[PDB]
Amino acid sequence: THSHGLFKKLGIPGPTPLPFLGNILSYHKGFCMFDMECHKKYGKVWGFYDGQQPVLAITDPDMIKTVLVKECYSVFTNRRPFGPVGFMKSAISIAEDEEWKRLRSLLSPTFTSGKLKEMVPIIAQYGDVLVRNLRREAETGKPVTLKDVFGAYSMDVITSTSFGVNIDSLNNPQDPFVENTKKLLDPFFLSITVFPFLIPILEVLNICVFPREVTNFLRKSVKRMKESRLEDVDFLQLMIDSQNSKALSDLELVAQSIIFIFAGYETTSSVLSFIMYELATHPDVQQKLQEEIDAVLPNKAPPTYDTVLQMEYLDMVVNETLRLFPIAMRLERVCKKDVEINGMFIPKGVVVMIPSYALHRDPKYWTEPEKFLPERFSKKNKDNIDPYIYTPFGSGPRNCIGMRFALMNMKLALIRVLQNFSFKPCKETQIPLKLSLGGLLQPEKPVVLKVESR
Ligand code: HEM
Ligand SMILES: CC(C)(C)OC(=O)N[C@H](CN[C@H](Cc1ccccc1)C(=O)NCCc1cccnc1)Cc1ccccc1
Repeated sequence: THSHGLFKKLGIPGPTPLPFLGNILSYHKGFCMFDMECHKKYGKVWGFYDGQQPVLAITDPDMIKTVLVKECYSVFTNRRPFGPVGFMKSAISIAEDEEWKRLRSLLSPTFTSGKLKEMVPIIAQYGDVLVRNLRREAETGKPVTLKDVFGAYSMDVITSTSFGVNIDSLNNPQDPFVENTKKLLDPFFLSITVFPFLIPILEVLNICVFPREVTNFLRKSVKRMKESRLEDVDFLQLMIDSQNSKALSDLELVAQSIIFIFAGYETTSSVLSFIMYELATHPDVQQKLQEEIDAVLPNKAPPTYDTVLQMEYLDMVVNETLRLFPIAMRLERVCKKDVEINGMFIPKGVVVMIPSYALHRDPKYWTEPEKFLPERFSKKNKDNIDPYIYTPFGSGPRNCIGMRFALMNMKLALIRVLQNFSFKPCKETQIPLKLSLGGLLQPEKPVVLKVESR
């Protein structure tokens, strides 16, 4: 409670913190509502405390640019640590300073458009697997839970694009490879924020927020694949070729592989559910997209890398969905030095925070922000959108490295699925969708819809 004076001293407003707890009791409605509220109550900048940890929110796009881009390497290089990580210290998204700068370099060529175009044929084949599982549920007019069928697809793309493994997860939901990979503001991480001194305790104990079993399975599963291709197109290959030179270690390689799975599993699948919900409760947008897809790919023509970038309304739909549901919710950098940015003094050790969800729904930049209106991303209006207000993939050197992959992956899933099906609300569909009051951007109730064969 000896750090709870910091914002009062700097003249920064914020809600008054309780001893030890900081302002965390105010997460009872979740990060995003607390963010929105703070924005409205306090203005362009405010402070609060995760326990003893001062956090300064900022919403000025100049200041956001300074932090995210201009002063990334100098000052705002790392995210705030969260729990016991074990050997995953070496994962790119968790690593810090120069080890991050080295991993980011070693892994950037992996995510070029040129490597992505080579992955389209592989991400296409499981779009076909996706249709056949959906059609089995459309001919038996039973409502569908998107997260299971989309999760099966995202999961199918990940194992293929990162290791070559080819499974029909929805039908082999219990192959050993599919088991490990799916697993694990909850009672744990709040305790971490009130007792962050307990992290080094769990480290020496080898306790990990990564189930020690999943990680042991893939550490060895990778070293089998590694020594089965060596010697006799995916992320593992691209990393194995990179350490054929400063170059990527062996346990370092396992760790990035693991980050890529958590990265694109719950995210690629969660997003596709958000887009199918909006498509269902807005059937004209849904028709408008089916017309655009049939126009570029007549006769259910299979999508190609080039035809995907041809589809503008598709891009508009995806982009608007991420405005209502930016699954990061917040961006964050730890300030590593006393700094002054855009006229404001920022003391060393503050976490700086961009409240994405809240800025995506700000009426001061967005007309009717709670409404799903894709036209805001029309080539006409897309110019009047501040790229430091709309940030579903972050920005600057530490933006989402897998952005071009994620967009492509989702767009391929959509094109095939709208080439073949229409999606209609059920009586059991939650309208309007309520967001989880928990710690992830997800729906209260899972999205259930009706699927019909075109
Ligand atoms: C629609 C899906 C996704 C969204 C909305 C998303 C969003 C984000 C955001 C907002 C960040 C933080 C950006 C920042 O701090 O400025 C991030 C980081 C990251 N994402 Fe994504 N992401 C998605 C999917 C993926 C996928 C599929 C991968 C596959 C490899 C991936 C890999 C990463 C990595 C490695 C980072 C950490 C970057 C670093 O610290 O160097 N993400 N993502
Ligand atoms: C700032 C704080 C305290 C949250 O944690 C960090 O220090 N940074 C994050 C590290 N933990 C997560 C989740 C995870 C879960 C299980 C095991 C390991 C990791 C992480 O690895 N995300 C990358 C994967 C990912 C996820 C969604 C979009 N893109 C990529 C990186 C991060 C965080 C939030 C959004 C984006 C990226």
